[PDB]
Amino acid sequence: ENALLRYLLDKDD
Amino acid sequence: PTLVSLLEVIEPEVLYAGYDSSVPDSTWRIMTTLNMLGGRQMIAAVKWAKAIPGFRNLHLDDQMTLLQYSWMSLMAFALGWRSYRQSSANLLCFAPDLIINEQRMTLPDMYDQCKHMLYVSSELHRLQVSYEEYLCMKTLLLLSSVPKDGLKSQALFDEIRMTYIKELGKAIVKREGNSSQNSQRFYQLTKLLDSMHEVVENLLNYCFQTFLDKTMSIEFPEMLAEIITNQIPKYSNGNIKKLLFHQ
Ligand SMILES: CC(C)[C@H](NC(=O)C(C)(F)F)[C@H](Oc1ccc2c(cnn2-c2ccc(=O)n(C)c2)c1)c1ccccc1
Repeated sequence: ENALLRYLLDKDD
Repeated sequence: PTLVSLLEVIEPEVLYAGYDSSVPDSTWRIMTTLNMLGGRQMIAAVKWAKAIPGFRNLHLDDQMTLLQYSWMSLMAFALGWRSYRQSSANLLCFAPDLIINEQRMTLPDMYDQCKHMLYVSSELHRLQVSYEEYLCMKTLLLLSSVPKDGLKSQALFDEIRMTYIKELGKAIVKREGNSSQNSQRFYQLTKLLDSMHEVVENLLNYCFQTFLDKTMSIEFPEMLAEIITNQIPKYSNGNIKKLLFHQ
């Protein structure tokens, strides 16, 4: 549903 | 390391709008450019939030929730601060290459959307808010709304929010005051934090209308389009508890 936000929180910065 | 020094080091870098000043201005052009800039600022706000001490210990769903609720308050507050630091005049400093000066404010329907953001920079200037108070306040804005049923890690959230309220108190004590002036300062600043809910309500009204009316041809980047699509049913169903310091 909120694909981009989930990706940015899940990914390693 | 002090907690506010950790909020300081994670401050996002300055983003440019990429605004070509040789080409004439228009409300539509500025609104379009600011929406694209807003998307980039939001992506930077996610990286910022993940670095706030305690935030990544919340359930991933609560991390998403808090960012979805507070995005506009974070944007408007960071804009108010940048405007307050760049000028002593009524200017919205969205980016170094895109400042809404007195001439740009005369553009059709520019003022009515700008006025709510101008309130933020006006208050920060009136209250002479310090860098340390601002940092504590901005983190508190990320923690200013929860779902009406609460969060998955509500006990942990209540502990984190309390820690940053305590941090704001510590920043206030540093401003050469006595108990009675510091009682007034904490009250004044938490009143500005409370007033951010009304500022955001007004900005979201413009935002939601501009996003839903496709005939306006106002483009929103994926990041903002996604948050707005999530937020509209939540406001529609009363799924929001706006935390207040005063009543
Ligand atoms: C976020 C959008 C949905 C909005 N657009 C609308 O709702 C509208 C007008 F299409 F309906 C947009 O909101 C902001 C808010 C802050 C912003 C930006 C761009 N950059 N900054 C920041 C952020 C952090 C920061 O530190 N600084 C220095 C600047 C866009 C907006 C609002 C009013 C007028 C134009 C655009």
